[PDB]
Amino acid sequence: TPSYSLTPAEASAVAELTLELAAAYGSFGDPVLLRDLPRLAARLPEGVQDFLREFKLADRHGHTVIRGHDFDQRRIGPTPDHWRGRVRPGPEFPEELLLMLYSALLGEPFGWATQQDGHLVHDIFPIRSHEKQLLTWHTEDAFHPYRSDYLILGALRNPDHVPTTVGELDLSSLSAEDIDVLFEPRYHIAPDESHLPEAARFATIQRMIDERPLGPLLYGSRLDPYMRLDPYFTSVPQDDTDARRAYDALFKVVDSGMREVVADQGDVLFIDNHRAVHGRLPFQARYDGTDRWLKRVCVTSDLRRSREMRATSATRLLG
Amino acid sequence: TPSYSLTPAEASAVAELTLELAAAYGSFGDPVLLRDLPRLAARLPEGVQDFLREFKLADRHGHTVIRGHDFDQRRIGPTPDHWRGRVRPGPEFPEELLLMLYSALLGEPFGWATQQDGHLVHDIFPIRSHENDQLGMGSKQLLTWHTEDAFHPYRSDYLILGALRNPDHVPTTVGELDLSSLSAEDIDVLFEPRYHIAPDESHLPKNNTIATEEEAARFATIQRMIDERPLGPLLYGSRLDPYMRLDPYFTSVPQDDTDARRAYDALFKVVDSGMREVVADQGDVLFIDNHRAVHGRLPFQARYDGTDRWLKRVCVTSDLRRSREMRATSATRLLG
Ligand SMILES: [Fe+3]
Repeated sequence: TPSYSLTPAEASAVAELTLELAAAYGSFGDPVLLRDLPRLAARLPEGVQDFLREFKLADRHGHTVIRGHDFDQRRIGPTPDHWRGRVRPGPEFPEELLLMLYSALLGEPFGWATQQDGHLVHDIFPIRSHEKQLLTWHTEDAFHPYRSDYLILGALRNPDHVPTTVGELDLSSLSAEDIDVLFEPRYHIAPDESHLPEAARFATIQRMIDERPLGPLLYGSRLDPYMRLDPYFTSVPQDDTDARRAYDALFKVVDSGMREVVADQGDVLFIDNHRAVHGRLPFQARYDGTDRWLKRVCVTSDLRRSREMRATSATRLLG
Repeated sequence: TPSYSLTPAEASAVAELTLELAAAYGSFGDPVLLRDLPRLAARLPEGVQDFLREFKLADRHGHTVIRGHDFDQRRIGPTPDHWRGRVRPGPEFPEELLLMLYSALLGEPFGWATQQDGHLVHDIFPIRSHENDQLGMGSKQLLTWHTEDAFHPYRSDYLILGALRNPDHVPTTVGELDLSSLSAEDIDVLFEPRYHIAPDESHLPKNNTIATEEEAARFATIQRMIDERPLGPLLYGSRLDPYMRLDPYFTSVPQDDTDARRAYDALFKVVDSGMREVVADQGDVLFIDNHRAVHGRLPFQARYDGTDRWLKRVCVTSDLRRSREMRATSATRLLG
């Protein structure tokens, strides 16, 4: 699994640009910043731009890491208690812009209007409110047609080196019979809540909600398939024994191949949501302000494909 | 409808940059060039970058034109007699690079394996043996307006057309949807899966091979579109400002569906009357949104003497991996 370790000169250049930008624009609420994102990402060190582009175009790896960023722990400040009510942007603005810059290189930043006030940059930290743990891995929003194409995970801090799980598909473990079956529309994948704590917009998912259609788990090339796998929300008709058998074998190949990948401070982990499932590992949280803190941006390759679920042309928020 | 006029200064920098990249890269066969494209595009004048980014993001206009490029006629040379058997890249390599830089700003360049040997930038000039054809390389026959590859799920999102020369100012026809000209009932019908769109014959899995497991699976989706003949909408996206897919020649309105026939006739009439003649003169680069505009071309008499109208064409996709099932490898930008 390829990775890129920045030089101090690269790390410094990245840090500098990140601060120059964090002072030129007020927030992501500025339309001009979202507009300038690709031009702005072009000022990043060439080696970093080239590394990401090769990852994008190779379409071979489920994840990659850019390591060795300079995240100013003094400036960033303590790990917050909650995301809500908290005024944006904070002192970690520079780090969020970086993740936004990387997103502009892979495609387009987008978010969920009902997820974290619809912030384009997501917070990942321990909260006592939302506090025998099961080890679950998944494709992000596997049911959704407009699910992320990439996930960007930038580690602001991870003092106890708490790993992220990430698993890819090994095709040589599956039979040609199972592969073909998985390519066919024989599986139900349930939606997810995120409700509470415009006629044509909401009535779009009402095909997946009312009718409940069957889709495939593998797609794309049959020699090197993409996948949509969330075992918790996956259903197979009882009478379809071939699909149940093939889904079982797919689960077993993916579960047994799960890797543990640590996003340490200064790392940015890139996950291909079509080639890799991922998950979280349970950990003891301190709540003092020194806890593990990651930021998260969802990337869509095709902004316009989700138009019908978006309030206007301009907004990058779905729902 | 917005356009961007280059200053002679901007046109000079663009030209210089294209010459520079033409010298530094071998051809479009070099995978480093395709990789470098967007970073390279960031070296274009900033105005142009802002203009195109605003077009892309606005998602409102069906077309735009960047006018006033310096296309050196002496360097470019005679309009070729055929695309087959040319040294590649030719002397017009700087212009082809330009359209590829532009496509990287809008999305990713891609091509069709069957089309002109899979060249990502392809030619639009008269070929004598193609005189009676209703195609791009024709001349005498009217190229009637349409959405490009209306049937295809992985059809172009955008089209980039650069005019190397147009001595007789032969216009490209382009038409958009005026939604206010249609009744709310008609729009609702056009939004529903009530229409059959036929594939162009170059897309038929029985036309191109096929034979062996790997290639059969590469046309499995098209094959089941042909076998099942699913009905689909002609208008999609937002009901307040919809995307369209309209190729009159390949559209079948089921005979029994009287509401669909009324709404289709309504939609056709609106688009046909709104048709605009847009002249892509020398140094003009035409951008067409394949989801908001149809396009065609008026008939013209060719000369076949090396002085004929010559355009370069790039197809742009917003999502290269969406068409992965139809591409031989992960790296290839050729469908089929
Ligand atoms: Fe997740």
